[PDB]
Amino acid sequence: ERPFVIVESPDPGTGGCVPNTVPCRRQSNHTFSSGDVAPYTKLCCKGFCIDILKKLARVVKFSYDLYLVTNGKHGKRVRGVWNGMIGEVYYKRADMAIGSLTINEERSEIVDFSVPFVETGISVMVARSDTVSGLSDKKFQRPQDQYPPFRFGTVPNGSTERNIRSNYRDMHTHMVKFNQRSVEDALTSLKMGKLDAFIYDAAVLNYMAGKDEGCKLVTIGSGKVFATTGYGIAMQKDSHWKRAIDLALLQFLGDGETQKLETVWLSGIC
Amino acid sequence: ADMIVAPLTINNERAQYIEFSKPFKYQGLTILVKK
Ligand SMILES: COC(=O)c1ccc([C@H]2C(C(C)=O)=C(O)C(=O)N2CCc2c(C)[nH]c3ccccc23)cc1
Repeated sequence: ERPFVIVESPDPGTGGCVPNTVPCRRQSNHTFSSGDVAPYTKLCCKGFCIDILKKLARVVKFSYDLYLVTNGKHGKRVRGVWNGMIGEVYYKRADMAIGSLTINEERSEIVDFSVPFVETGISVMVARSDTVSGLSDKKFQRPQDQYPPFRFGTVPNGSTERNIRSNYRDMHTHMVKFNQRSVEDALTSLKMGKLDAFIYDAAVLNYMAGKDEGCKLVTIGSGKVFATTGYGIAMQKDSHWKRAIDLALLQFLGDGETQKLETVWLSGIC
Repeated sequence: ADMIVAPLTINNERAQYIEFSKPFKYQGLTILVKK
């Protein structure tokens, strides 16, 4: 997830990655029925969520080992079986799960979440220089215009797509000209003129609008927080860790040690 | 009492003796001046 956790290559000659960076060998075991072993190349992860993980390891005194997941992005059950991060947590293949994970009522019935440490929601970034008033304007609600402002990004099988498909069936019906890749492809498609409005999470869009030549502007930011939620850590149902790390996280937000991470890891020019 | 429906802040000093619920409205802190 581009500011939160970054995966790169190891040292040119050493292999022991940079200080203040956590080794993270991804599991690429796409087949084991007729496959011997997939070579787990030693990559090293760094970023914001990994920093929070380091602080938690120092405070609550545990040990860890990251491993990237290769079944879906975050999770959207395909008729009864989950996938991704929530899927791994539910089927007891992993004790915890950290990253860019949103809180809902769809999956909070299956796993156990922590007190949120990042504020997020839904936002609508527009092309350049407001033109729309959010999710209530007649353009988005009623797609029947001669000039049809079209194709909010809304990458498939995400969390915001669940909100759209649950509340307003009309928008989900019309919006089929989506993007098949992450915000990186959607923003350049918008910059080239494919689609003029991107509908996605809040923090990632705010960051991507912060780090840009010139800058592109979102709709009114203080009012561009629709269906507010937060990020969080997903753990197995009713484990004794929830009592501890929860409290730990709160301590951070009381002491401003999360505040400095905002300055270090999440800043822009514009 | 058995519950509190009020603008109660969430912080460390309470979470040890109380079990809260997910926030329903976020806010911060500001200062008041006459103008
Ligand atoms: C197999 O062991 C490890 O790999 C490992 C685990 C934790 C840490 C670091 C941690 C960081 C930066 O990750 C420190 O800042 C820190 O405080 N750590 C642990 C401190 C610690 C205490 C006091 N007691 C322990 C009991 C069990 C595990 C750890 C501890 C270091 C290495």
